[PDB]
Amino acid sequence: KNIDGYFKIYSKHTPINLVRDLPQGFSALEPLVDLPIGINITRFQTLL
Amino acid sequence: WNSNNLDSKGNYNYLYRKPFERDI
Repeated sequence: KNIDGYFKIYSKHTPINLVRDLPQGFSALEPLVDLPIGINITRFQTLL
Repeated sequence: WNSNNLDSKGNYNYLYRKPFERDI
């Protein structure tokens, strides 16, 4: 997310045993980094 | 602070045009 020029990243890595979907259970992501980058973002694209 | 001893010449190398947006 972007708030007032900070780009915030949260994450979680968790084991799964379901190829077909996201898990139905509960888990909370924790902050990775809080970048002061000051850009405008309206689009994005993953890198493979 | 005033900087007329450093940043004047005029010195057209100095240019102008969200919070903390770097709108280059």
